[PDB]
Amino acid sequence: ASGNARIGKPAPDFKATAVVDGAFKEVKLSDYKGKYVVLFFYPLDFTFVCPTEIIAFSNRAEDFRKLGCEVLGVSVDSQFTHLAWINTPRKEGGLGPLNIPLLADVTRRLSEDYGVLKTDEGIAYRGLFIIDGKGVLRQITVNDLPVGRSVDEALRLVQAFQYTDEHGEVCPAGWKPGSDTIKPNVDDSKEYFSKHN
Amino acid sequence: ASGNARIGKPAPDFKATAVVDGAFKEVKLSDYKGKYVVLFFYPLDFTFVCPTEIIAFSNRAEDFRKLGCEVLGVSVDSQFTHLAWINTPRKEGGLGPLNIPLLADVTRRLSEDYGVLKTDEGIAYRGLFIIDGKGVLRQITVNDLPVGRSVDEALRLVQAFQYTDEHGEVCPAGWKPGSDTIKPNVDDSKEYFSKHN
Amino acid sequence: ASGNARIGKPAPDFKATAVVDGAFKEVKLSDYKGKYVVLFFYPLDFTFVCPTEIIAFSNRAEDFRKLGCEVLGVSVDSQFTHLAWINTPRKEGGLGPLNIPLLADVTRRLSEDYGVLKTDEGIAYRGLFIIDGKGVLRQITVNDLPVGRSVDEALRLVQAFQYTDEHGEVCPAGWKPGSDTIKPNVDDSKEYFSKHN
Amino acid sequence: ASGNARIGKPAPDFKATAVVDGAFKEVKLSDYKGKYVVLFFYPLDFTFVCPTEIIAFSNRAEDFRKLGCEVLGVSVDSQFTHLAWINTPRKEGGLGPLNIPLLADVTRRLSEDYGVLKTDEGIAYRGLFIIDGKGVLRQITVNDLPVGRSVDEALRLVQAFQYTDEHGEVCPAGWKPGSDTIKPNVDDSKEYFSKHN
Amino acid sequence: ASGNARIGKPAPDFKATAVVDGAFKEVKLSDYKGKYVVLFFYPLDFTFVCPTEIIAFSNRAEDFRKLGCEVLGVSVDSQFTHLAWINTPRKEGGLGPLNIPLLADVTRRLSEDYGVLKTDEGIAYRGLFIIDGKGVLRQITVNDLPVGRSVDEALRLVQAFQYTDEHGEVCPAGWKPGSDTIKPNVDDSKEYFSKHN
Amino acid sequence: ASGNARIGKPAPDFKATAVVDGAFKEVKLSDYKGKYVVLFFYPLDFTFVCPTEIIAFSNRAEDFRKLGCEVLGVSVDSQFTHLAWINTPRKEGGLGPLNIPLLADVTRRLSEDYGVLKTDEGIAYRGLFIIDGKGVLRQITVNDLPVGRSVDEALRLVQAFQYTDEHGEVCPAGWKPGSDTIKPNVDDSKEYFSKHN
Amino acid sequence: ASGNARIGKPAPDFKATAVVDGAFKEVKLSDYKGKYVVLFFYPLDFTFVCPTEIIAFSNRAEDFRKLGCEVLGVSVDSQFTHLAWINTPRKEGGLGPLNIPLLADVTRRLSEDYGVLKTDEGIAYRGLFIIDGKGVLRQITVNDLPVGRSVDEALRLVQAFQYTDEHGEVCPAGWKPGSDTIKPNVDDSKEYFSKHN
Amino acid sequence: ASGNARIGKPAPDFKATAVVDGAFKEVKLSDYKGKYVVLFFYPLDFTFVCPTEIIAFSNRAEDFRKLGCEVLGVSVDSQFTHLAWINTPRKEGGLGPLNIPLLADVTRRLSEDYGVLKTDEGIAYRGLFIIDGKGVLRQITVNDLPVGRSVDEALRLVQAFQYTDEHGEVCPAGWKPGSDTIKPNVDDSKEYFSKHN
Amino acid sequence: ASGNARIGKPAPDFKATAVVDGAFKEVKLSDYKGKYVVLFFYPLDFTFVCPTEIIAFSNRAEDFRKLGCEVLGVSVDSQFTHLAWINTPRKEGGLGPLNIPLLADVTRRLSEDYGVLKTDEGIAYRGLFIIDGKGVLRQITVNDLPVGRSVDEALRLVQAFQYTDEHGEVCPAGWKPGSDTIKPNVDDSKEYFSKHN
Amino acid sequence: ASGNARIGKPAPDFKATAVVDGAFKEVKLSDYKGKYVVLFFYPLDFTFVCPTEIIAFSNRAEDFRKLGCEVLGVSVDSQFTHLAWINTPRKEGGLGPLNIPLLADVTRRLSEDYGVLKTDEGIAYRGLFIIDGKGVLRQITVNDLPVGRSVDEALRLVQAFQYTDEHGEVCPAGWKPGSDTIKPNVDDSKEYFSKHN
Repeated sequence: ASGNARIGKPAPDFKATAVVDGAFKEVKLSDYKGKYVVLFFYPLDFTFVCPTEIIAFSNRAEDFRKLGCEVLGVSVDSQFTHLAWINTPRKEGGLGPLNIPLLADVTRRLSEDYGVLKTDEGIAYRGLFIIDGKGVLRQITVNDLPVGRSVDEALRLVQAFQYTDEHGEVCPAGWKPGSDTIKPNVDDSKEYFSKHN
Repeated sequence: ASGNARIGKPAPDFKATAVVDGAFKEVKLSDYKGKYVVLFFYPLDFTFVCPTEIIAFSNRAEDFRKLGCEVLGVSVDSQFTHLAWINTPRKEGGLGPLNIPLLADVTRRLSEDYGVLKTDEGIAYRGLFIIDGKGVLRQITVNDLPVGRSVDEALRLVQAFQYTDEHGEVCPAGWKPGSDTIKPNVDDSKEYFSKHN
Repeated sequence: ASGNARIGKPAPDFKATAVVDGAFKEVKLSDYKGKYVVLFFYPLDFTFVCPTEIIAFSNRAEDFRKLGCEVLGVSVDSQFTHLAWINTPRKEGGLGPLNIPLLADVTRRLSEDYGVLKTDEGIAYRGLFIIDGKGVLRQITVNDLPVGRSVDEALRLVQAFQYTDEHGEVCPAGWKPGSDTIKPNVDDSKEYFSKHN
Repeated sequence: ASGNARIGKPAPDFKATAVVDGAFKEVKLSDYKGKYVVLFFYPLDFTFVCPTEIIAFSNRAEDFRKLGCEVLGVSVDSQFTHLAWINTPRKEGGLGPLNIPLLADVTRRLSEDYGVLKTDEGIAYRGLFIIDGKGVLRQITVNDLPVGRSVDEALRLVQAFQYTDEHGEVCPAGWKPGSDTIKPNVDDSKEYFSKHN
Repeated sequence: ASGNARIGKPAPDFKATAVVDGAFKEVKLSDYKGKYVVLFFYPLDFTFVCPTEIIAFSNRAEDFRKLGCEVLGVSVDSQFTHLAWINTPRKEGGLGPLNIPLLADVTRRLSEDYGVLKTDEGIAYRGLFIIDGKGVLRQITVNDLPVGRSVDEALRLVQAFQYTDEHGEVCPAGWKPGSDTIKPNVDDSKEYFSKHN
Repeated sequence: ASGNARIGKPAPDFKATAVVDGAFKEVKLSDYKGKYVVLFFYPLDFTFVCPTEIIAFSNRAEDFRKLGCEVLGVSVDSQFTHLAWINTPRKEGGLGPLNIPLLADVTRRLSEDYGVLKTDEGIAYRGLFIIDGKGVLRQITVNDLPVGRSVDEALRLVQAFQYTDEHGEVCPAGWKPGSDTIKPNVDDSKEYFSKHN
Repeated sequence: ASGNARIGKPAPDFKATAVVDGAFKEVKLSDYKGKYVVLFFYPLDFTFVCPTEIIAFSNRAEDFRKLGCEVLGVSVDSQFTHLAWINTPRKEGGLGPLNIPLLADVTRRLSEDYGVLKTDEGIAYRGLFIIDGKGVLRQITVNDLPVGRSVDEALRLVQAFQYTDEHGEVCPAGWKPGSDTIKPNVDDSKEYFSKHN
Repeated sequence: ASGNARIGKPAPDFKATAVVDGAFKEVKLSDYKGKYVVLFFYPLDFTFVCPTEIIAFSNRAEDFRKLGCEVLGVSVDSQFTHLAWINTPRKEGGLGPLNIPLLADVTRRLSEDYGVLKTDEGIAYRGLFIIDGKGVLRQITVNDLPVGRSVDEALRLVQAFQYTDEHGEVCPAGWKPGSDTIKPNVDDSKEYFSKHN
Repeated sequence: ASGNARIGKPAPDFKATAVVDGAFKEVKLSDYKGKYVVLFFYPLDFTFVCPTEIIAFSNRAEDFRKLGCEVLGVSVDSQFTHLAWINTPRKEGGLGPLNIPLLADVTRRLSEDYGVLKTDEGIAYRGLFIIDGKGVLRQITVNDLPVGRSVDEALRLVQAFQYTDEHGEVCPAGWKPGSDTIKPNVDDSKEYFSKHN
Repeated sequence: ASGNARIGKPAPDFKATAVVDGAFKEVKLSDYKGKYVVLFFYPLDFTFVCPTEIIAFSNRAEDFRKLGCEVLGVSVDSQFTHLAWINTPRKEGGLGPLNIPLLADVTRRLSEDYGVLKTDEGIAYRGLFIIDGKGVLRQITVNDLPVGRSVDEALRLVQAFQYTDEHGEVCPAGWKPGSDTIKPNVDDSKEYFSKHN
């Protein structure tokens, strides 16, 4: 529970202008029905931790796409500012060409609905949200401004939520593909407990 | 923004009876002034994902303490249920002896203040909070019920927040001890961008 | 009148997950229409007075069932904690095999509806409620925490309310099956008064 | 919790004119500081269950007084009505000479404060309250109108509350003077459980 | 103007259990349509002025009944107390056999509706109400507790209101049957005024 | 219970211009401290029952003054209308000379405070109030318009209240100077009941 | 604008008992539809300026009626007081026979609706109101108590309003029948202005 | 009865820019302490009845000034419009040179305070107010728009109020200087009534 | 940003009496559907900056009319004052014959709806509003009192809004008919940017 | 009237991070005491009309500075975006080097305080505000998005307000330095009007 965002309930609906392959396009949550979505907010264009997180997610976008998961970034900056930043070379602090949409949240509606607006600055905190194929919010990750998130951890979480959805077993702490899972009932769970201890 | 918990503001205060070293004792946020705290809520004692997270954090508890970070677990279960679970062998689904405090939130006040109560069941979601030594909340991680968290990522985040506290530099996506950081100003950050791209 | 539970009015309905014969089952008050119900709340699993009350009601459960009365115990603990307690031998402070349903009130709504939640601890007081076959509350018994109730007195009261429901007479102080009763009108009551004085 | 009457809190204060040894006197709860009090409400003078409870408590009044416990009966009838009833022989449905005070709640303030007023009739339910020497409410017992209470059970409860106050042990289900008690801590209660099972 | 009672408006409707001819019976204002009603409230059974007023009205009940007027007495005492008082000899302060219904007002509804409750004692003041055959209130007489009313004045008033109802002349101060009346219009009233001065 | 007028509490204070011995004078309730007051309201000057009451009280003013009781009459009419009616011979339907003050309630404040206004006509009902020497209301008498009050009954009631104030005995129904009274306690009242029955 | 009386809006409806040629008659505003009404309030019957205004208006009533205007006087005094004053010779300060209805505003509804009550005394100020044949208020004249109005000015105003109603020209300051008027439009008004200056 | 203006209460205080002798000046009500004031509102400059009233008052200004009474005109028009109108010849509908201040009420505060705004047009009705030397409102005259006031009647009213102020006698209907007045008391007014009837 | 007036929303509707070609006519915003409107407020008739702005717009009225734009002036003065001002020669501070409507806002409703009232004076600030043919507000210009607006700038703005309405182009700073414009999209904007720098 | 912005009142205070001579600096309104300020909001960096207004004001900044007027631009974009745009060549749609401060309003506080936010897009309309040396708001110009403002007109207005401040004369419509002004009083304004007509 962050703003209108609640784990286990339909993620707050959104619609925004975004920069997609160097052009402007409308992006909305209902477009991703049947797909997982990683939605990540960041405070500001033309800053420091920011480009490193956007570039990391862009570099791994294909890994998420192989899981039927779309990655979307969003800040309060306009789509014109985003495009300027994509048109700035990475060596100069820019983003260069990107493989993920960058959404504009100029009214702050998306940030307010997801509960990540840092009100004394008017910018979003590093809030990352994982939404399943039914549009349900499954995970919330929010960091204060000085520390970047982990793309590997986001990937692990998407893999774990898909695993539990598809198999009806739960994922222990630190689960990664290949790791044992637990059948969530008193008697069937003893198979895990007896083997891991 | 989780219940009364807000990034960048004093973490909601808490006071509870906990099981510490096999005995009951009161634990409160003011006991940890000067140290980082990793407060992780979990839904129910005697369940499935739950013991795996608790044991993983207990097994790594000294790794956090060497950084001046204390790990505390909490559920709505009482201290008598917790002790009973601790006195249940790990191969039977128990916790065994533990190296971390296990707090009882029988009134649900801690769960309500941290905005993690799953209202229709009266149990906390998998909410993990990172609090600095000044008592300020720096990170929020909340997972839906079927998927466990990562102790490696909690440790990465505590390290990163401590690093930025002491150096005034910011940590890029994926940062781990030893990785490059950025100086957060337009001119000085050029050193990172030219090197990394 | 305790919370929403008022003598002479339908008892607050509920539904809960319970442990019944070692497995989980949904129990609803509205399921016992036609039978008397002794609903007894107790504060916490794995404590002291508590097992003695649960075991004493379990041991006498068939005496109540022979009268068409079902006994239900409830605490705020989960059904997993109840099962673990039932799985603990009586010699170790456990319940051992149980002959009555043990309900979980994890949301505290049953305790709040019956007005027995000790608010500052989040646990129920020792409140016992006698509900007739019409679902109507007939008796309220609430003890502070250090003192157990009496199963013999609960049985006496169920017998007395059944007797008065069935005959046109009222039950004097200390009535038990076979004791004299009184016909409640000025002239017919003299039969009783003539013999006791 | 009944009206303003809540377990573990100061019982609602009261003041009323009473019939005491055939004369009128004011009785107030503060008159009994340092003593236990059994306060029992009943619906109506010159009725049927009513005299059987009042006489049973008057006949056993010394059994309570030997323990430092005073018994007080109360109904909405005036002290003039109570006195006419005391002046009516027991064989005629009267009370005869009485060994306990009979309080008149003509304003209905005591019934309302103790939450036992049966609103559609303006008479009190059969509510009995055990109050300790510090003025704290310890037990609530309320019967619907056709069934009398038990003087033996009230006496057992007073004894038990007094025993736990004095020794700091707790009273199992069905405890009676002479019965074993439990020390309420996880270490010292183990011997109780092992030796009784 | 007393509670809901207003001169010239329909008397407040009432319904109550009463002692009539030694037995219990329901009495309600609508039973008396077409008849005058003298409704007299009194504070308490088994007291001092009270029996003198009840007996005086009872003794003269047929005098009112010859005028088509019914007299009803009412207090907050129950019907069981009223019957006990009727069954007590007058020499001992009792009422003896009664020739008027004695209504019970245990909920205090009638006293509240007629505005005569002495709220600091919960008992009715000495309020007497004269209601005509149309069900309209014609007269209010309320005495403080230490002074009894006059049955002779109640009768004079009933006669006077019935006289003015039938003839349309008005009754001067002190009128009694046989006395001069006034034709209420400027010219016709001189008959009276010239004669008397 | 009349407007702000309540038996047993200080009568509503009042100040009014009155006609006193053919001249205008200010009269206030407070002026009568230490004496009884009979305050009688009447609907309208130049009407029919009205002069008969005013004349009846004026003719007998000394009967009340010898008792330390003042009589005051009041209507909503002005002092000029009162004076015109005093200056009209009695044989013509006038008041002639008077021995009591006749108050003007042109604002209707007195009539409102005593709760006797007939709202749809703006005139007072025939309300008479007996106020003692301490300023406390003791008796309320209100007649509908067509029937006059009784000076004899007002005098009987003044005598009675004075006797009960002085002797601390209570007056039975119909009491008149010389009648037996009752000592208001259970034992001493037997003297009256055995004497009169 | 006075109370509910607003110039240019429907005059507040009224209905009252009046004295008309020595008898009592109901008078209501709807009886004057199609006619002008001069409604004049005055403070009190049997006073000083008052008789002079009522007499001045009655003496000239036919001058108004010849124009289709009715004159009505009103005070808070009753119809009996009004008839007493009409029955008092003009030479003794009375009204003598009258040629205009005198309305009784005993409930004060008329004076309150017209906003003329001197609230500290309960009497109307000298407010005079001119209502046209459509029931619309056209003129408000209010004098403090010591100064009487002018019948000549009231007549002038009725004549001027009737003139403007019929001709759609406006009446200059001081206009009297026969005086020049102005066509209220810029061009046509020049005929008045050039000829008068 | 007008906005904040009420007879017998201090006239609403005011201040405004006025045109005085063809120049602008501040005028405030406190300037006239000790003097009578005739304050007349009018709807609009450059209209039809309006100039005729202003000119009538201006032409007679010295008749009022000789009595210690100042005449003030006011509309919602500005002082610039007032001066333009003053600078327009009377033959063309102007005012010509003026001998009384003309107050500008551009904020409409004066008109709202005196209750004369015709709210749907934003202009004042023809309201004239007579204020004495103590600043008390004594007279209210309000005409609908089509009919002008009377300067002669305004002068008669000022003379009458001043006469009554100085002599303590009251002015009959139609009084003019030289006319008889009445001493307002029952005995001293008889001479006036006998002489005039 | 002005009262009810918001850029991008329907301009506040209005209806007013105006002077049009020396005569009075009602003017309303709905008469101008399909045409631009320049609505300009000014503080007071017969003042200083004001005629210069009114005359400037009047002289240039056909420059706006040829674009399908109507110019409307408005002040709080009445239409009578407007016309008097139009009838005063320009040489004396007048407006002379005008070629644009001059609206009267005597109720102040237009000035309040457009948020231009200077409340402590009751006059409008120098607010000019440009409304398109759809009735939408496009431009707000408001000056403090000492400084006149610019007719040339109002015309340039009207031209620019009409230009951008009809072409897929926006107007740079300082644009006039014939000047360069920019196509508002990233790629197409380059024609302007490379041509101008 | 715009948000908190009101002509004649203190301009809404502001404080912001700006870009000044290619670096970040704190800018606040109080820094400009004694100087005129032209504050101009614009919707979005990296857009179309936007650069043309910022460049025009920048190119003419010394024209303003020579009058002691400072020009400041503001948008909701961050100072990092502003720097980036300044660092973009003009031929590619950038700002190039700038001679005026560019303020960031990322919380939207300035835009909301000046009432210029287009709420559905979260960007400021083209609002320009002229604040004098005393901090008072003198002028408001707001354009819808597609049309730029005029630096020539902005300069005319600053010049006009400074002149009126300094000479106490007023500036006619269309005034430019060298044009005739008006002494704002009825008599001295005549020289201006006689000369032009």
